[PDB]
Amino acid sequence: NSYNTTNRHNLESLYKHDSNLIEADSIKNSPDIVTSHMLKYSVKDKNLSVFFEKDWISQEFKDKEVDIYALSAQEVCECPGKRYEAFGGITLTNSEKKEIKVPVNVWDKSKQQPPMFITVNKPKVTAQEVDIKVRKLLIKKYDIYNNREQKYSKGTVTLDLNSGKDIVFDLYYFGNGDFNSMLKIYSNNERIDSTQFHVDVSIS
Ligand SMILES: [Zn+2]
Ligand SMILES: [Zn+2]
Repeated sequence: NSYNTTNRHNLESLYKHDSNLIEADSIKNSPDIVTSHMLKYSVKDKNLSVFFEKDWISQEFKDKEVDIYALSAQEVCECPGKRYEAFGGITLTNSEKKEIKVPVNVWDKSKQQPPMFITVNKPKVTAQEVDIKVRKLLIKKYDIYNNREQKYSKGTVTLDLNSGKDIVFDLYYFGNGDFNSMLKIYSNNERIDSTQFHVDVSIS
């Protein structure tokens, strides 16, 4: 069920510690040899492999300066670590780093809550960036993944777009139990206009 302590613990650990988060501005990919569903980057001192769902997404960022905002998992192999993998999280760089406050509407066990917000400075952001910033907020404010009282067990993060298209994320999706399994959902690298949507969260 959604009351599995291990999974809740790993899901929380994944979104709580910034250690797992890879944030880099105006970066360009390494001229390495890659497949058609990935792009190798060198962020900080780590080697990062960014995977995408479709093969046409790669071509769009190749040798172009991009902004990265994605969660990552350590790839385990018989070599000197430093190998990390992430899904999506890429958008072309931008000179308009202006601040945008995305309204976050939380329904806490049926009760409407006071207006909350998350900030982003890209005019076009990825769903993943929004989902990450929201979950960090819910963890801090409501402790939705707690393993002592386990007050919460169901919830959804809904990106309510003005274009009649909704992106839904289940706050209690554990994949198979591994981080890459939990992060694969962001592989579509879907992006959206920062000012054309708001967030609706339901937790119980
Ligand atoms: Zn709405
Ligand atoms: Zn709508």
